[PDB]
Formats: sequence, structure tokens, C-alpha cells
Amino acid sequence: TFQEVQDNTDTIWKFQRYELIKEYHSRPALPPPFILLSHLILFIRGVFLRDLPQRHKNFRQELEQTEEEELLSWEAYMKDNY
Amino acid sequence: CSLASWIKENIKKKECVRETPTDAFGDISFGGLGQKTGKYVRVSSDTSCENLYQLMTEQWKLRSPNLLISVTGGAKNFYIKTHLKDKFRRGLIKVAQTTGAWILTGGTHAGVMKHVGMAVRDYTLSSGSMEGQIVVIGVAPWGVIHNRSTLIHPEGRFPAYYSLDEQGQGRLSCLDINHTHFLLVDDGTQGHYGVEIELRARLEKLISKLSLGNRESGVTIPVVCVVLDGGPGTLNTIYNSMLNHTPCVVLEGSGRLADVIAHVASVPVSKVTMALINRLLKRFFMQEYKNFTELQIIEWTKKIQDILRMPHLLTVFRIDEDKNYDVDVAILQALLKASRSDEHAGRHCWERQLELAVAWNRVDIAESEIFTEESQWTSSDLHPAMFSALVGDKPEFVRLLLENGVCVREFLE
Amino acid sequence: QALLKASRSDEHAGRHCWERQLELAVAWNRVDIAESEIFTEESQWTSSDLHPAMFSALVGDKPEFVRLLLENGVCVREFLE
Ligand SMILES: Nc1ncnc2c1ncn2[C@@H]1O[C@H](COP(=O)(O)OP(=O)(O)OC[C@H]2O[C@@H](O)[C@H](O)[C@@H]2O)[C@@H](O)[C@H]1O
Repeated sequence: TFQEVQDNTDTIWKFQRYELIKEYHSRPALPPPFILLSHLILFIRGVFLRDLPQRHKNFRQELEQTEEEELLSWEAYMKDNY
Repeated sequence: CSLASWIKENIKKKECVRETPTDAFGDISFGGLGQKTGKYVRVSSDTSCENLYQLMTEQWKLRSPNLLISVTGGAKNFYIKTHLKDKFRRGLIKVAQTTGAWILTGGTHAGVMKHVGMAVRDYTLSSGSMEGQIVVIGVAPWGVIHNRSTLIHPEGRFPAYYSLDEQGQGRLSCLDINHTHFLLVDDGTQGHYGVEIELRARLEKLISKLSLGNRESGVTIPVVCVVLDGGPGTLNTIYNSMLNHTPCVVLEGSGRLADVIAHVASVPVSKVTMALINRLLKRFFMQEYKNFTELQIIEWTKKIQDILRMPHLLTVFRIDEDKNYDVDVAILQALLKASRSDEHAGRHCWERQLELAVAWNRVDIAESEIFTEESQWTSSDLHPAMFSALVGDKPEFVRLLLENGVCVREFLE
Repeated sequence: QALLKASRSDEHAGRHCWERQLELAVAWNRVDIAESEIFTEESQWTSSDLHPAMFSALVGDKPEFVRLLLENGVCVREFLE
């Protein structure tokens, strides 16, 4: 198994990067000694007026409807060209 | 609004028949708020070539052309299988994009004009419209286009709005969507079809001589009519284009009137009679054959022999991907067959067809038809085609031009 | 073949030459004969006519009839409407 595991792939580290990206993306900036200082602000903001309306804005996006059709038509053209 | 000084001081219109100065010109915009507007001018069926020329290249700010192509087909009776339609639009995109072409049609939202405009919108989304906008110029009758109430105005209407109706289309027709220019024509009548033909052919000849005095030699830009299938009007516009010597009509090998000429074009001119064409009209126009007058049959059966009289302007092709045959092959063959039998002795048969055969990847036709063994060449003639083949990554034309007489010592001198 | 040669020369003008022979040519795997003899280039088609043969070819795992009926005029937007 060890030889099969070590000789399996070179893309393991690249896959790991993505595992790091999510949790260290979402977490607030200030370190865990002072994380309660961020919790006070983010907890006070949470119940008064809705904060961070896009929870994830660099991963998941909702395209405008006028753009969507022009976007899909381009990749259908590229599919036939492929 | 600087064009408005000229466009109410040169171009007239027709009424009552007497003529008067025109109105109702501007820029139409369709339903999408941001879909790019066009430019419409009515010109009532009889105008000077100089005034139309000044409208064409000066007051619309429109650059010189490289290849004019014209598409004629059936409207309101046009049926084609999905396979042939798909192959035709895929070929027509590549024809219309590799060269800086102009494409011309009778733009109304009915049939073959719809199938041209949808391929043009598919490419302009596929291109992203960065620069070099494709010009798809349309010519339609003023009288038979409908719901012009929001369009007729005596002072100009630049953000002119227009909506597609698609309901009241019994004796009138709806205007198309995917064009950019519009020349509407008016004969003083409000119901008759088929007025546009004469100014369409005269506009083809007018565009054909635009590239003269611009460069070193007097070579005119090529024109090509591509006919798919259509009824009594399409045969009329084919004949009216072929009266002019330069246009070359290229026919699809699948349709109804295209199958008529595809079956007539085998026999000699003496063989064809009025019984044979009557037999073929019963055979191909299965429905609506009855509605035809015998006198109208007598008119077609003279039109068809006048089309068959000149055999070096008539070419039937058949699209098949197995035998490596497409629309560009047909355009290039029908363009080479015309020039070889002409008044000129030489030096113009090859000059503008070589760069067009290099821009497309059609090496096989090029070698036999242009590099005939009875020809003689010099490297200083073949330098620009060598540069054009070498930049755009076509190694086979490099291999062929290298051994037909391009010296590298002369080329990089 | 002997069933298609009879019906084409008959008293009726049309609309019965193909209706019961198409489903029988789809139940058997005989695509090659079907295309030339029934899908003549001088014919015209509509997807609402070819829906039941499309269903019968699609259930019984015949991909070639799917490929042929798809390009002779069956629209998927009309079929799964
Ligand atoms: N320019 C037109 N636009 C829309 N509909 C038309 C047009 N011309 C004719 N029609 C309608 O279509 C019917 C005939 O259709 P076809 O015979 O298939 O087309 P055809 O008459 O040959 O006209 C072909 C059209 O294309 C252009 O090349 C040319 O400007 C001509 O008008 C007629 O009943 C007529 O009402």
C-alpha cells in the first residue's frame, strides 16, 4: 500500500490547496486570542441588520439574466467547434 | 444630425405618379433596450447612382468592402431539413468571417433572412463584437412592410422604437431583427411585392466598382449570388443579377426551384421544351402548382433558357463533408469560372482570387486551377500571398508557393 | 421490402404507405432500408407525426434510429413538451 499510495499521483498537494482555501477564506482576520473581539461585532451585527449579504462572493455568483444567455451561447458555439 | 442636411436635400420619394422629397429616416432600435440600433432611409425606387454612392460611403461612414455576397431564397414557403440547414449556417459563418465581407439580402423576418440573421447573431455573440462590425445590409419594399406608424416622421426620429408584431401578417410582412442597415424602396403603390429587384441589381453593380483609384491596379471586387430555393421572385432576381455580367449565381443542390435548375442543367439548350418544364413544375412544386397561369408558365419557360444560355455563370453544388466540399469551394469555383472567359487577356484572373484562396484553407482547388502547368511566375508577384500564408499558419500553401517559384533570398531581401 | 413495394403503387394517394411500416421497421433493427425507402428526399415531415416511432426507438435501445429520426425532423422541445 505504501508504494501504491506514494506512487499514486502528483496532484495531491494541488487538491489540498483547495481544502485550505475554504476555511481560511471564511474565517475573520484577527487571531484566536482576539477572536472574541470579532465575535462581539459579528454577533451584534447578526441580529440587528443582515450583514454579509453575499456569504461567498468569490466562489458562487448569480449572473444577470441578460448576460446569462450570451454566456451560454458562447460556450455552445465552442462546444460545436470542439 | 449632420447627415440630415444631406438626406433631405438630395434623396426624393414617390407618391400619388409624381415625386417629392423624402422623409421618415433615422435609426431604429428593437425590443431589447441595449441591442444595437440600425440606420434606416427610404429611397423610392428611382435615384441617381451618385447620390446613392454619396449616401453609401460618406454619410453613413462605411469603409470599403472586400467581398460582397448576396443571398436569395424563399420567404413564407421555405422548408429545409434540420441537417442541411445546420450545415449551411455552419458554412455561411466561415464564409462571412474569414474575409472582411459584406452580406446582402432582402431583410424581412421570414424564412431565409431569419436563417441568415440568426447565424450572424450567433457569430457576433461568438466574436464578442470587439471591432470590425459585420455589415448585413437589407433591401425591402416600403409599401409591404407594416406598422410604420411609429416610424413615419417629417423631421427625423433618432431613438426610433419598433416592436415585432408577428400577428397582422396576412398581406404584409414583418421587418427583421438582426440587420444593421436598411434601404426601403417605394414604387408609389402600397400592396405590390417585388419592387426591390431593380435597385437591388443596380446596387450590386454600384458596390462592385467601389474599389477603383484606391490602389496601384484596377481590379474590381468580386460579387457572388447564393440562391437556396425560392418561387417566382427568386428566379426573377437571379435573371436580373445575371443580366449584369459580373455576378455569378451559385445554386444549392436541394430545394424546389434549385432542384429544377439542378435537373435542367444536364441537358443541352436545344433539348429543353415547355413540356419538360411543366413536368418538372408539377413534380417539384407539389402544392400550389394549381394557382399558376399558363401565361406565367410561358414567362418562366423563357426565363429558364435565358438563364441556361450563358453556362459560365451557373454552378450547382452539393454540400457533403465526406468528399471535402463546402460553400467556400463553390464560391471559389464559380468565381474562377467567370474570369477565365472574359474580355481581358490576363493579369486579373488570379490576383484577387489567390489571396482569397489563401485566407480560406482551400489548397487543393488552388493548385490545379491557378497553378496551371502552362503558366509562368515570378517571386515578386507571389510575395504578398506568401506573407499572408506564412502569418496565418497554413503550411501547405507555404510548401506549394515555395516550389512554384518564391525564392527566400528574394523574399527576405 | 415486399411490404413497401405493394403500397406505393395503390389507389390511395398517400398518408398510409408509411404509418404502419415505420413502427415495424423500428421494432426490427433494419435502419438501412428504412432511411432510403421511407425518408425519401422529396418528402416532408412534422415531429408530431414521428413522436410514437421516436418513443418506440428510444425505449428499446436502438441508437441509430434515434440518430436518424433526430435529424429528419423530431424536435426534442416538441417531444418532451
Ligand atoms: N420580400 C418578401 N418578404 C416577405 N414575404 C414575401 C416577399 N416576397 C414574397 N413574399 C410572400 O411569399 C410568398 C411567395 O414566397 P416564395 O415564392 O417562396 O418567395 P419569392 O416569391 O420567390 O420571393 C423571394 C424573396 O426573396 C428575395 O430574394 C426577393 O426580394 C424576394 O422578395 C408570396 O405569397 C408573398 O406574399
